Parts: sequence; structure tokens; C-alpha cells
Amino acid sequence: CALDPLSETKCTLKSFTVEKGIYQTSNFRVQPTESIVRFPNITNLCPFGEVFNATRFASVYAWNRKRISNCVADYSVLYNSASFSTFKCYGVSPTKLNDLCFTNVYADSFVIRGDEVRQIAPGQTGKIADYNYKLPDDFTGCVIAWNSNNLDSKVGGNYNYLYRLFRKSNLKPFERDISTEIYQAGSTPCNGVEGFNCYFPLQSYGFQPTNGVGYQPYRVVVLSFELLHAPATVCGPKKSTNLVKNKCVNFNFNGLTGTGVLTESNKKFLPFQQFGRDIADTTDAVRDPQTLEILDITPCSFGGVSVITPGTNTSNQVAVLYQDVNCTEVYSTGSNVFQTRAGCLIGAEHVNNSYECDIPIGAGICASYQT
Amino acid sequence: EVQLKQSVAELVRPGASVKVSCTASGFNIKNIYMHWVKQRPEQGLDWIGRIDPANGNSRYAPKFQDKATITADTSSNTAYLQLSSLTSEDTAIYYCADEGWGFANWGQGTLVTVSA
Amino acid sequence: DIVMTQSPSSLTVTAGEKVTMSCKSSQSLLNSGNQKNYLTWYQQKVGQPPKLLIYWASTRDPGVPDRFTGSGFGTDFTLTISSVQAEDLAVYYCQNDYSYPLTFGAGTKVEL
Amino acid sequence: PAYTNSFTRGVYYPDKVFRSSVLHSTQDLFLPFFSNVTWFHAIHVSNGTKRFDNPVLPFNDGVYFASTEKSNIIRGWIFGTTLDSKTQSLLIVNNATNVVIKVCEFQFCNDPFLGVYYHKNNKSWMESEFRVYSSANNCTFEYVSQPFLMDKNLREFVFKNIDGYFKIYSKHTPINLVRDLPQGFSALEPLVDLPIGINITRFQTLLALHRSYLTPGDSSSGWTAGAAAYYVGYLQPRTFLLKYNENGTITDAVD
Amino acid sequence: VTKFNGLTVLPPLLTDEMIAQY
Ligand SMILES: *[C@@H]1O[C@H](CO)[C@@H](O)[C@H](O)[C@H]1NC(C)=O
Ligand SMILES: *[C@@H]1O[C@H](CO)[C@@H](O)[C@H](O)[C@H]1NC(C)=O
Ligand SMILES: *[C@@H]1O[C@H](CO)[C@@H](O)[C@H](O)[C@H]1NC(C)=O
Ligand SMILES: *[C@@H]1O[C@H](CO)[C@@H](O)[C@H](O)[C@H]1NC(C)=O
Ligand SMILES: *[C@@H]1O[C@H](CO)[C@@H](O)[C@H](O)[C@H]1NC(C)=O
Ligand SMILES: *[C@@H]1O[C@H](CO)[C@@H](O)[C@H](O)[C@H]1NC(C)=O
Ligand SMILES: *[C@@H]1O[C@H](CO)[C@@H](O)[C@H](O)[C@H]1NC(C)=O
Ligand SMILES: *[C@@H]1O[C@H](CO)[C@@H](O)[C@H](O)[C@H]1NC(C)=O
Repeated sequence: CALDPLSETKCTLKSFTVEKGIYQTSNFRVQPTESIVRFPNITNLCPFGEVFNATRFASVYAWNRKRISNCVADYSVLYNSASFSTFKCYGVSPTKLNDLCFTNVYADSFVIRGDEVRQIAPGQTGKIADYNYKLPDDFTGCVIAWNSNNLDSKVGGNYNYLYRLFRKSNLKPFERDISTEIYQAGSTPCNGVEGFNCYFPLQSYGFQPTNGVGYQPYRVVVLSFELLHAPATVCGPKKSTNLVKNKCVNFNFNGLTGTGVLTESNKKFLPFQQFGRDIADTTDAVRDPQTLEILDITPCSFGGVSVITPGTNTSNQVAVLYQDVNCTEVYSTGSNVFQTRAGCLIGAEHVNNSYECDIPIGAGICASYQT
Repeated sequence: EVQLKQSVAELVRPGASVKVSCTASGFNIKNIYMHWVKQRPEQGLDWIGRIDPANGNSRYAPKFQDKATITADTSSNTAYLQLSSLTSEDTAIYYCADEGWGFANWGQGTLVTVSA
Repeated sequence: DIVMTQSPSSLTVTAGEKVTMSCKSSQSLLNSGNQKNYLTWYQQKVGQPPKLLIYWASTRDPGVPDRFTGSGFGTDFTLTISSVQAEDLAVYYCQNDYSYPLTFGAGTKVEL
Repeated sequence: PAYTNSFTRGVYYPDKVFRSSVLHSTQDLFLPFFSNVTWFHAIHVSNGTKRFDNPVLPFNDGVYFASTEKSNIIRGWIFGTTLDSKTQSLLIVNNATNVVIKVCEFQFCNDPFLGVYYHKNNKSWMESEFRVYSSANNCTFEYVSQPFLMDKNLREFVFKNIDGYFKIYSKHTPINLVRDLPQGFSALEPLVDLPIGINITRFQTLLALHRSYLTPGDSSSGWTAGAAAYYVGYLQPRTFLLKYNENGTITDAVD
Repeated sequence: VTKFNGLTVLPPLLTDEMIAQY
């Protein structure tokens, strides 16, 4: 059956001799060449860069907490930047930051010297982490630390940055204490007056250009991730492929997930309108999320394959009709390909002179076996 | 903190299949594409392969290709490692990973041994 | 596939004395953008799985962080320790990460 | 309270689908044809004595808000289950340069409002201060977009809550009538389908108040809010047959 | 006088010009 079209016709008829006529053997079908995915532009970008580019970071005890959402978080720039020294992530893979997203993101910024960077970590205690900024053990997020000795240190000594060293109890995770009150380390009440038993809990760091490793200032930023039952408004960038037209492809225009060939269309949509439907409630045209154009979606070409042959007694030659298929896309093609309304004929030679119909093809065209 | 509690070691027979499950606490597998690693005793440690929760498309080391197949469960906070054609060399300790810059969190250590 | 060898893989020191070990890495592990090498050190005792001693070839992991700083452009790496203690009596593994097929090193035994 | 007939008003584009020359029948929350929309009169000014009438209207399935004020006296809306700090409340305030849509656990006073004062030299009515919520807790949403309540002309809005989506539709058409909705059709284009998962059970409208209104005197002789009038209709589950033209707009509908 | 789910409309053999010629 698979040897040649006449043998397929013989198998379909289950007869070794087939009479003159046109017989439908199989069904032509165009499989999708590729898959195209286009999601809208990343118009809203989460301003993590301006947090990283801030001239003066927040104090370690008074760490700035910002909730960011309704945007797109791009972590590719963070990976590309080589300034970061410690990029330890707890509870989440740094690679999957773009792939997976949360409902809300919280970011904290502070400046600390080199040797105290390691103290700011979940499940770790330190002289500064207990009384300035604490992270819970089960917390999921990333810690970003980079050297900023040139910016945050000078020859005279940069005392602008301040840290807390004394408190009655350690600060709770994600809780900031900004109290500047005098600490009552001794039994004698301070009453707001510095004394032998009273030392000011807040201190200003001393920075020099030649501090060395472990003592130079470091700008450390910690970001938080958590999930809520509310709909998520912030997520990472989505993959967008180049647009292809006049080719049978698989399109996913934000959930169409359909198969068809995309062509330019003259139909005009309302500004809020994206989809398009015909009478039968089938997708007909979809607007490209990137640009502003209407791409009519007619689906892949398909039809029945009909073998046009005379009687096997008369001769052994066939012509193939691919019904309702423009055979710019497809006996093998390239042999006397002639196009008509019902399809195009492979293996038949068109003649301008007209005779009476012998094998009805369709739309007035008839095949015949003639010299 | 974060810990990886993989399944306790169990006896296996040659020519059979063994599934090893690694559990995690403090997070979910959905953002973690955990690696799998085996430590051959009295020999340099070697890497088995990598998997992903969604679209796993697992890639293994060339020595373990078509031999160690590992699947990732979307839910239940677990991932399953499957082995076949276990021999005497296959008797080694296995660990989990957190695919950080290095393998951040390793399993407690399962000692798979095949014998009669 | 990168062949990773650690030297000398066995060496003895007195307590609180510097150690000189290095594992040579081929393929010149380097990444665009970030100049930090994608080779991570490890510290493995007898009984529990290895833990990150150094990642990015220069980053002190929290916990017993007595130096471990490594200087290397990719062709060579160093994990000298100034003073060795009970927690330092272990085997150190250096592993490549830039190449997707990664192979761990043989390891080096150090004892007080 | 007063009542008026909403002949064909309130029909909105049910979805973002485009259809041309298609009579599409959709079952959706709609304002029934020829129903009563309660014509509430917000402020009655005589003396300038204030007669405040801003009830907590039941949101129910939806609200077809409509106003004909040309002085922008109607300025904002209030949405909340109980309108206190205990429950999350949706808040919309409109101002000159921009708008703010803030969804927090606002503690609402008796008469929340927007304050605006006049500069003699600048000759502009810039807003003095925002006095609507006493408290702002759990501020998850801060959506901001171009002002719609900007410039006699009938203004219509539809508010509906489904699956955690708060949908706003709008249309602005000039009408000669003052106390009656026009006997004509105008489809309501979607404005913002902002995502908020809170539940809304009661509804209120904010009224713009000038500095003369906020004078220490009890009577607001300086500024008059008598022009304030906001129609309200309630959406019900209905089957509608929408008529689309070749542009894709809804020319007419049948209930 | 005034769909690709397997639905095809075969063209009539006798075209309208041809039927008009008859
Ligand atoms: C701001 O910080 C980012 C870190 O993500 C860095 O890539 C960028 O170069 C910084 N901007 C400037 C102007 O240095
Ligand atoms: C979408 O982004 C691309 C790349 O920046 C840009 O060329 C295109 O103009 C954007 N689309 C619109 C509608 O601006
Ligand atoms: C083949 O058979 C048909 C009908 O059976 C007949 O009309 C035709 O002449 C035959 N051809 C030959 C070459 O005999
Ligand atoms: C077939 O496609 C070609 C492509 O250029 C076009 O010119 C021709 O008109 C098409 N024919 C039919 C019948 O659609
Ligand atoms: C048929 O006629 C057309 C146009 O008159 C011409 O292009 C074509 O070559 C002709 N073919 C034959 C076989 O005469
Ligand atoms: C509207 O209310 C009036 C009374 O104000 C009543 O007579 C009329 O029947 C009502 N119409 C509808 C549709 O309920
Ligand atoms: C108007 O509202 C916007 C919305 O956030 C606000 O940013 C702006 O400051 C307001 N301007 C005045 C004058 O009230
Ligand atoms: C609407 O359709 C008419 C013709 O039906 C056309 O003239 C007009 O440009 C289209 N658009 C608008 C906004 O009227």
C-alpha cells in the first residue's frame, strides 16, 4: 500500500484492478514546524537597581524595609554585575530566581564592615546581628554583599554609619529597633545622663582607606520572599520568541495555546481588546502583545488525498489531488504541478483545449487520459 | 534552618530497582532543582546528575548516563532517585544538594549496599 | 568532563602551622561578567557530608572562618590555612562549577 | 430617596474578545433594562447648610454608578466589607495631577473627604490635604493611573468583584438632561481590572470638599455642593444579546 | 440568497458560470 499512490488506491478499494475515476486514499495534513511564544513587554520593572545604586544606604540597626510588587524583577543584571562578593541564598536557588516568583518581595539595605558581614545570616549569632538585624532560620531569600571601601571610607574617618551593640534582648527577625535611648547596663539608673554604669548603645564605625580585608566597609542587602493566597502581581521576565508569519506554527499568545498559521490582517481591534472570535466562537485573530498589530490566525491546511487514475487495464499512471491545499507547501511535488480551486494536481498536465468531462475533479476541472 | 532528610538506607538486590527519596524543610522543591551525588568509599567523590521539579530534563554525568535515572516530584517536598544494574562498585554513600554556588545542603547520608 | 587533581593529597603538620596545598584546574574556569572563578572548596570530615568551605574561590562561608582565602585566575587555586585545629583535621574537596559536567577533586588529607 | 428608569444604560463589554457583525448572547452580571436606579442626592445647600447623605450602600453583585456633575463634586469611592480597621477596605481618591487606588485596612471616619484650598495669587484650586482614613494598615495595593474623573457631561462607572478581580468600566458622554439619564445606548469600556482579593459587601462615595466647606463654621456658605447627584443601580444575573458592529463596539443590546 | 475541525466544503463540480451556461 505504501509503495505508490496506485497501490494505496488498490488497498483502499481492496481490488487489484481499479476502474477509471478519482479515489480518496489518505488525508493530507500539515504538522506545525515550530512553536512561537510571545508575552507582553516588561513595562513595570522592580526598582532593585536604585536600591543597589543608592548613594547612602540605611543604617544597620535602622535598615530600610520596602515592599515591592506590581512589577517585573530582573535578576539577570544582578548576576551580570561583578561587584557582589557574597551572594549566599537561603531556601531558594539563585538560578531559579527568574523562573519562579512570589507574591511580595521585601528588601533590606545596610552597611557593615568586612568581618561582620558573616554575622548577618540566618541561624547565626553575632555582636551586631542580635541588636541590629536578625534573620529567621526558616527564612527563604538571598543575601547580597559587596565591597564599598572607596565610597564608605575616607582618610579622616567615616563616622556617618552607625550600629547598635547593647540592648536588653535581641531584636526579633524582620523587626527593626531605632531607639536612641541611653542603655542601663548598670544597676544605677541612667536618667538620660552618661556615667560609669551607662554607655551609649549606639556607636559610629571608624573607616580608613587602608583597613584591609575584613575591616573595610561592605554594602550588604538582604531580600525576602514569601507567598500569599492573594494573586501575585510581581514575577520575573518571561521568554519571548521572534514573530513568524505565513508558517504553520504553535502560538501561545498569553494562553491561546493554539495551532495555526499567522498572517497580517486588516481587522482593527478596540484598544482594550486582545482576542478575536468568529460566529462559531473559535479564535480567529489575536493581537501581538509586543507590537500593536492584528494577526489573523487561519489554521493549518488539511484535506483529503485523492488519486486520479484511469483503468489499470488502460494504463498504470496516477495524478494526485490535494484537496483545498495551496501546494506551495506539501507522487512527489514538482512534477507537472497544476493549481485549481478544488486543490492542485501533481502529475497532471493542464491543457487549454476543452473536452467532455472524463474524471470529475471539481470546480469544472476534469482529468482524462489522452495524448 | 534548612535541612535535607533523605530516606534511610535499605538493602537491595542485584538487577532490581531502588528509589531514594530526599525530603526538605523550611521551603518547597518548586524553587529548588536539587542535584544528586554519590560518594564512592576510599575514592574521589563523583557527581551523578541534575534534575528539575518542572521540566526535569535530567542531565547526568557521562559515566552515569542511561544508568541513573532521577525524577522530581512536584509536591510532597520529595524527589526520587532510581537506580538499576547495581554492582559491588555501586555500594556507596549518597547525598542531596541545594544547587547553590556549591551544594549548599547535603543529605544525612544513605549507605546503599547490594548483596545476597 | 574536566580532570581534577589535588596535590599532594597527603601531608602532615604540627598544630598551628601553615599548610600549602593546591589543586590544579584545567580548562581555565572563567565566566563572563563576573570575574569570580566557579570553583568551590569543601570541608569533609569522617561521619558527615561535606560542607562549603569556600565558594566563588574567594568567599568565607559562615562558621569557623579562619582565612581559607584563595588566589587564582582559574588555572590554579590555593587553600592555604595559617593554623590548623580539630575542625581543620578533615579532607578538602575542590570542585568546578562553570562547566556543566562537573567532577570533584581527589581530596587532600591533613592532620595535626 | 428618588428613582429613575435606566432604559438601556449600564451595559459593558463582558470580555476582551473582539467580534465584528456578531450578535453574541452572554450570561453575565448586568443592569436589567428599564429598572430603577436610586437617585441619591448627596448634599443639599440652602446659608450653605450641609445636609450630608452618604449611606453605606450594599455592593451586592455589582454597582452601576452614574453622575452628571460638571464641577467634579463627586470625587472618589469607598469599598469595604465593614469599613473599619478590622477588615481590608478598597479606597479610590481622585485628584488633579493623578489618581491613587489604595487598598489597606483603613479606619474610616464618619465623613471621609478630600480637602482643597484656593491660592489667591496662583488662582488655582490645589488640594490642601487628604482626610479620608484615620489609619492605614496592611497596604498591599498602590495602583496609579491617569485620571478619569476629569471634565454637563454624564459619567458612568460599573464596579464588580469576581475571583479576586475588581473590574472598573467607564464611559463619558455629554447629555443635555440634568435629572434624567439619556434614553440612548453607550457601551461601557473596561477601565482597569485591578487585582484585589478582598471581599466587598457595602459601598460609599467620596465627595470633594473645598476650604470654604471646611471652615470652622457649621454652615458651608462659601462653597456649595448642591450640584452633587450620583445615580446607583444594582447588577443582576441576566442573559443579554449584544450587537457588535464591524469595529467591534457594542451598538445595541437586548435584555 | 446569502472551520477547520475536520470540516471541509467540497466545491461543486458544476460552477455557477457553467450552470448558467446549461
Ligand atoms: C546599580 O547596581 C547594579 C547592581 O545590580 C549594577 O549592575 C549597576 O551597574 C549599578 N549602577 C551604576 C550606575 O553603577
Ligand atoms: C516592546 O519592547 C521592544 C524592545 O524594547 C520595543 O522595540 C517595542 O517597541 C516595545 N513595544 C511597544 C508597544 O512599545
Ligand atoms: C479498459 O476497460 C474499460 C472498461 O472496462 C474499457 O472502456 C477500455 O476500453 C479498456 N481499455 C483497453 C485498453 O482495453
Ligand atoms: C498560494 O500561495 C501563493 C503564495 O504567493 C499565492 O500567490 C497564491 O495566490 C496562493 N493560491 C491560492 C489558491 O491560495
Ligand atoms: C494556455 O493559455 C495561456 C494564456 O492564454 C498561456 O499562458 C498558456 O501557455 C497556454 N497553454 C497551452 C498549453 O496552450
Ligand atoms: C420603580 O419605582 C416606582 C416607584 O418609585 C414603581 O412605581 C415602579 O414600578 C418601579 N419599577 C421597577 C421596574 O421596579
Ligand atoms: C495627586 O495624587 C497623586 C497620586 O499618588 C499624588 O502622587 C500627588 O502628590 C497628588 N497631588 C496633589 C496636589 O494632591
Ligand atoms: C467605526 O466604523 C465606521 C464604519 O462602520 C468607520 O467609519 C469608523 O472609522 C469606525 N471607527 C470609529 C471610531 O467610528
